[PDB]
Amino acid sequence: MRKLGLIAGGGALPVELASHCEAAGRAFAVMRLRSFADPSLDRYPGADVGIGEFGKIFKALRAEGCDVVCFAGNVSRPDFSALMPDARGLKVLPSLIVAARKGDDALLRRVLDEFEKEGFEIEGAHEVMGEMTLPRGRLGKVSPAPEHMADIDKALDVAREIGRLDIGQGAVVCEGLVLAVEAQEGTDAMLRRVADLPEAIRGRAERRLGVLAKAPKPIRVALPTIGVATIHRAARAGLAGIVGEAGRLLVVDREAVIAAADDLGLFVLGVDP
Amino acid sequence: MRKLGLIAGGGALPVELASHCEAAGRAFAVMRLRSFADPSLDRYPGADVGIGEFGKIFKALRAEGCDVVCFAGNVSRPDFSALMPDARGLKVLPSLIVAARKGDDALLRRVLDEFEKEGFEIEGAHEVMGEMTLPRGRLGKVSPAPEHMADIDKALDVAREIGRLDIGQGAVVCEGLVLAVEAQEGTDAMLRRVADLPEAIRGRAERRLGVLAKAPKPIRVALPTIGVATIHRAARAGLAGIVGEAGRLLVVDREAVIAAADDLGLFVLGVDP
Ligand SMILES: CCCCCCCCCCC[C@@H](O)CC(=O)N[C@H]1[C@@H](OP(=O)(O)OP(=O)(O)OC[C@H]2O[C@@H](n3ccc(=O)[nH]c3=O)[C@H](O)[C@@H]2O)O[C@H](CO)[C@@H](O)[C@@H]1OC(=O)C[C@H](O)CCCCCCCCCCC
Ligand SMILES: CCCCCCCCCCC[C@@H](O)CC(=O)N[C@H]1[C@@H](OP(=O)(O)OP(=O)(O)OC[C@H]2O[C@@H](n3ccc(=O)[nH]c3=O)[C@H](O)[C@@H]2O)O[C@H](CO)[C@@H](O)[C@@H]1OC(=O)C[C@H](O)CCCCCCCCCCC
Repeated sequence: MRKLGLIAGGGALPVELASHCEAAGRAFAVMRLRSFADPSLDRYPGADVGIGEFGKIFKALRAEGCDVVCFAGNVSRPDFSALMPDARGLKVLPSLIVAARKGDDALLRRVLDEFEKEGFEIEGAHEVMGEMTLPRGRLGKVSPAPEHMADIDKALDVAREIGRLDIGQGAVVCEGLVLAVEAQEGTDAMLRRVADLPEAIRGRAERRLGVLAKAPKPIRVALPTIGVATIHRAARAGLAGIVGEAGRLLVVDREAVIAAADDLGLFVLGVDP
Repeated sequence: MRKLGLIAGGGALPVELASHCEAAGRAFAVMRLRSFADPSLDRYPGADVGIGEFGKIFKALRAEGCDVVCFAGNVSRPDFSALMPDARGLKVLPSLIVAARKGDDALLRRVLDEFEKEGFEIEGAHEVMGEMTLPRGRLGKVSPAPEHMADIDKALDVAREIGRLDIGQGAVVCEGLVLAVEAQEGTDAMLRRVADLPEAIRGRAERRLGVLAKAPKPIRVALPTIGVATIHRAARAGLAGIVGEAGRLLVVDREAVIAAADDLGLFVLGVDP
């Protein structure tokens, strides 16, 4: 439970720790990922890291005084060819590019284990799970109706098997029919596709059918995330709700998520893994 | 090998038999599916069938003189509530709506077996497989490079497992990464999504990486189809080629498909099931 070194991806999380770093006074250090990091993190202690500057990040976290790092934010796999220069990233690079061939987890695997080599003992999940994780049972006031339990179990099953092939982690099931499965497009894009599907095979704004399920990605530090946008994007699609495994989903801004889900009439539910 | 009764879906196939029915002189009868059938099939012998007019289609094929029917064209599952009226379709309806809950094959299953009850012995595949099926090995002049064989085996594997869950039948793999998987959106929409993905994880117009694979849907009469549009839609996405199981893919307009694939530099290849 030592602290802190922040490897900045993109999106709210990296600010949702800066807001939280205003608490304990670590004082954190932000390794801003040059290509992803928000400028709301401009001139916090730390540096700007080209995602290839693998050895600069190491000397920087070391420099400041870091023994414990947290991976927050959205990151994409690079187009490797066009990568930035750093000679320390090479001793481990092939084992990345090679694991990159497996999937978006075998790559993530090597990178994080690579840190653990350098003496940095890390855990990005527990730092943020004890703040903003999905709890068991409903999150808002809406519960699932009987007419929604079968889609719940099935959406989840599909998400898990899609998830073990390293394809994606999200899937959408309406009345037993799988409407969509997430790959590289992202959850928002996937929900958008669903709303675009003919109404004959989906719910609508006054009779909601269907569930979005996100799940890992089997045994964590990178876990499937949802936020407010997910709610109304889920809503447009006609979905009745969203499910995840308890302690295996990140809910950014859980109160506005609660507010939004409730007004729209959508459950959000954490099932037991 | 008797003939003929044509259950008209939509798209070229139902005309690609009318063109072919100009041959043997059956003379065919077209049960135009009221909601899908092209008007290029207006006033050919036969009728106009509301997809729910299940008993009208039966009396009509019987009326004309049909003992052998062929299912050609694209069809969607209806929004059942808004269906058209026919009292003969009811004795079998629940077993449709019920099988509809499984997937877009358990439903297709019951419907076609339902015909086989009425004395109509059918086979829509062999009628069209002996004209326009995918042959083993390349179809055009382009072959796959070494750099494309691993995506070929993997795209196929994924298509098959996606296919056994009754999700979809198409998938797209580029350098080992699954870019996309088809569900209800359709192949064209799926290829469009891929072209929309960041270029960092896909091929491009001068260095083509990746494969689209379509496959059944395990043991046929309804088989995954491709045509010219598939070629240039595949092309925009940066794909290097398209693969299917020999005798388990329909190639509409195989010569224009050949012409198009070749100019664009894309292989099309039938592997052994
Ligand atoms: C050579 C370089 C090699 C680098 C390795 C490249 C590996 C490529 C694959 C890595 C793995 C990567 O695909 C996954 C990833 O980056 N994780 C992050 C990812 O979650 P996800 O489920 O993939 O998002 P999704 O968009 O599908 O649905 C969200 C919905 O919510 C909504 N949403 C989101 C944010 C928000 O503020 N509000 C909101 O409503 C939004 O509208 C959506 O409806 O977006 C979430 C939103 O922010 C983050 O919380 C999460 O963050 C995490 O879970 C942790 C994160 O994975 C750490 C970064 C990976 C490791 C980086 C270390 C390597 C750098 C080292 C350099 C020296
Ligand atoms: C209560 C009513 C219950 C009704 C049951 C509803 C079941 C719902 C699910 C049924 C199963 C249904 O999803 C599948 C289906 O309808 N099959 C048909 C379906 O193939 P698919 O692979 O699903 O197309 P896809 O769009 O994903 O990629 C294509 C690419 O090619 C390109 N393309 C296409 C056409 C063309 O002319 N040119 C071209 O370049 C195009 O740009 C694309 O890049 O589109 C192809 C393009 O036309 C047809 O060749 C095929 O046709 C078949 O294989 C046979 C067809 O499945 C027979 C119809 C099903 C049985 C109907 C009997 C029920 C009625 C009885 C009433 C009494």
